[PDB]
Amino acid sequence: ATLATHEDVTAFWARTPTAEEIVLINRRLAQAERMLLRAIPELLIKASSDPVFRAEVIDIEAEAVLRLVRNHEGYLSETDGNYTYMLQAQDPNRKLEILPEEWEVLGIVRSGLGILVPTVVLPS
Amino acid sequence: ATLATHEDVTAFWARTPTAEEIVLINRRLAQAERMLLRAIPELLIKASSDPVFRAEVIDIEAEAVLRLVRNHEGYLSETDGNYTYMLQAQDPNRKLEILPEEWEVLGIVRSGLGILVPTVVLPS
Amino acid sequence: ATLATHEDVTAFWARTPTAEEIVLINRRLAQAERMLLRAIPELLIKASSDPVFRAEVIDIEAEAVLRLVRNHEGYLSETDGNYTYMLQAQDPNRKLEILPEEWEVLGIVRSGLGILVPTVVLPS
Amino acid sequence: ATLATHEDVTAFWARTPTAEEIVLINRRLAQAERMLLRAIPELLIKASSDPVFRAEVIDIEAEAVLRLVRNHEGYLSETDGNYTYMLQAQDPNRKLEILPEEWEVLGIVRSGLGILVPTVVLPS
Amino acid sequence: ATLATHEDVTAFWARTPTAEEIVLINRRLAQAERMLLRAIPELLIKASSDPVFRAEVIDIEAEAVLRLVRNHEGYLSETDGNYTYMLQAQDPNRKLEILPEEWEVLGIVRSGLGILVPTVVLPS
Amino acid sequence: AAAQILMNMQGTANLMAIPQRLIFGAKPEELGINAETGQRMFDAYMARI
Amino acid sequence: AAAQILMNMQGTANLMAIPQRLIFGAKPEELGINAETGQRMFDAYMARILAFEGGEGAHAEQFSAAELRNFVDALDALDRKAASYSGLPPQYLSSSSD
Amino acid sequence: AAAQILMNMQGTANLMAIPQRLIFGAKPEELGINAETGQRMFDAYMARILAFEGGEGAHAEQFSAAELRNFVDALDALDRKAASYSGLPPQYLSSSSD
Repeated sequence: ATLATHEDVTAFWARTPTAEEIVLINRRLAQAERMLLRAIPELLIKASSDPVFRAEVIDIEAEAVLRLVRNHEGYLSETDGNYTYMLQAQDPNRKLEILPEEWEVLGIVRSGLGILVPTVVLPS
Repeated sequence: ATLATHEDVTAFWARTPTAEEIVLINRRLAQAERMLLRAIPELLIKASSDPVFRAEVIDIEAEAVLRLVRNHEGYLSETDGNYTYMLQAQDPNRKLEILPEEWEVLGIVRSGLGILVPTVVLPS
Repeated sequence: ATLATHEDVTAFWARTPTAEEIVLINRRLAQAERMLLRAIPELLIKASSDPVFRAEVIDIEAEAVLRLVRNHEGYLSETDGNYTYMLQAQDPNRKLEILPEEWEVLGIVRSGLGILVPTVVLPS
Repeated sequence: ATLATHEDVTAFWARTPTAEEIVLINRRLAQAERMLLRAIPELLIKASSDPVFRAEVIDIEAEAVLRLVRNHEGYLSETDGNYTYMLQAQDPNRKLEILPEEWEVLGIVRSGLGILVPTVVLPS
Repeated sequence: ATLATHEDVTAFWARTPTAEEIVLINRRLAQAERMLLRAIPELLIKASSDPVFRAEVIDIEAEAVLRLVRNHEGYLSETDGNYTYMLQAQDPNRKLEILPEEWEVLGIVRSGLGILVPTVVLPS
Repeated sequence: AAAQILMNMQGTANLMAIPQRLIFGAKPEELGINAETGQRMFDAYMARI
Repeated sequence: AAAQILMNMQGTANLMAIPQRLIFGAKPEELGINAETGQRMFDAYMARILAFEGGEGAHAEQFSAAELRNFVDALDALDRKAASYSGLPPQYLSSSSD
Repeated sequence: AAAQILMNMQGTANLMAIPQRLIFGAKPEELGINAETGQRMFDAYMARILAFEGGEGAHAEQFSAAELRNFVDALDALDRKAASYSGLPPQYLSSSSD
């Protein structure tokens, strides 16, 4: 099983999920863990013995799913004529991704200044 | 337990949270503490020694959580029988952040000027 | 207790607050108190020695909190079929702050002209 | 007590204030007097000695409170049974301030051309 | 007393004031008096000697007040179930001031071209 | 004729043989101009920014 | 007349023979100005590049130098008058190219 | 007078004969600036091209070099006075002249 759990995603997503949303969350968590491992091969080793690093990766997995399962039906507004709502204009997101600042929390930030080096083979 | 508590967040809010929102607030308060602790390794030592510094940590944590949990459901409007409300507009408001104005209060400051320095290996 | 008190914020608001909402005012005053004190370390000596200076601090704390608690619920309108209101397009109003027009009343100012000084270590 | 009175603001407003609006006006008139006294330290003894000058100060204090209390509730519209009204749009988040053309009546003129003077210390 | 009276202001307004609007008009005329005296201290000598200059001053005072009192409640519309009105939009910032052409009528006029003169103290 | 040209040239060498520097949009109180004198002193050694 | 040109040229060399360098739209506290003194030292060695966060229409610009030759072109005119009125050889006022 | 021009010219050759190099709209953490020292070292051999993540208005700028020649043509003018007032052969002062 993944380091974070559907109980972790439900700790942030105050609405308790239905069984369809539980199977969704279990696969999105597996995708988030698999994405972190491909960037940091040591992830499960660090998380075996560092108890604050466990809290980094678990809350970042739970956030990376939360921003994708929040309002996943895509509704703006709904009614039965006796009750109704409408939402703020949320971004219609379609992929799981981990922020530049979340990679800095995991300790693998990358710089935005790099160099192109001209080269020519020396003669003989 | 974490340094601030859901009574602090509730006191800067203006309504009692449900037992569901209490889990969200408890989960977010721990995330806000871990962000400050990363930037200031002495945080709990300073908050034990200095009661003015403690008051800043407690209220910066409570602010950082409050701006996420207020209207976390994302409504713009609802109606119920003949009752109706509408709110001010909001951003996607996605994730926990500590402001530059709050880092200055915690006593850590970053310059807006930095210098790129040319270098070449000296011959030998 | 703080230098200003919830009766000052009440008097400038011209509304009687809720018991749930005096608690908010007390914690916002407890921020504004030390937010001034951390900029003017002698503030409590001035505010007990000089009663005209004390009145500036009384006003500036109560105004700084009143800016924040004015429509803290974030409604733009409400109704049930017999009564309705709609408010002006007020600010998103997301922090406690002291204005530059209030800092100059407390007798501190920041010059908008400053200088960068080039320097190089002299040989020896 | 203060040079101007809530009767002065009431006379310029052309409405009877409530008991809360009276205490707001009494607090803000003292703030306006203190704001003028800060810039004209002779104010209270230039007045009474000069009666036409006192007559300026009374209506400047009253208008400086009045533009801050005309619609302090922040409404744009209300409905009540079958009655309804709407106001002209006007600026949110108004502040107690004295305009340049009122400082000119007190006799303070701000000059819009000033100079930066380069200096270097002369050697010895 | 003022040169113009509330009989002049109602004659240009073409509506009869309430006793509260009479108190309001008597104070706006008291401003227009000292607005003109500060520019032209001869005003009372001219307006008692010359009936055409008197008639001009009377109407400059009456118009300067009417530019404020026209709609001082600040309505855009009102309705009940059976009668309704709405008004052409106008600015909320109505402020007691005399127009450039109203100063030309009273015989004082600005220059839109003026010069800055460089000066240096001559040696001795 | 030549005496007038020598006076106008000399007068120009006093008032105007140099640029006059200006700044538009900066507030006098934002620059920190002293209200009594209309001047702000600043140190003017070579390479200050 | 020539003494006034030499005075003004020398004061110009002390005050304006170099350009004056300005930055607009950067906060003094963003650049890290020491508020007690209004200044900030920075390392001014050769070829280092300064980098700023500023984006509020933020830009560098400069006032020009004064061209000191604008006064020298009046000095040699007065030297031709000093030669003309005195009747000395043009050599004695260093005024001829021959 | 000539000593003041030599002082200011020598000073200008040490601080300002170089065009100062600037970047605007650039975040220090994106450039990789070390927070403890305020700097980043970069390998500056010859034709290497720097590539930046562009901020919303990010661009490079320069302040001008000072023209040292703007003092040198006042040094030449003061040697021309020193020859005139002394009455030496012009070649003792304005050595390159004739």
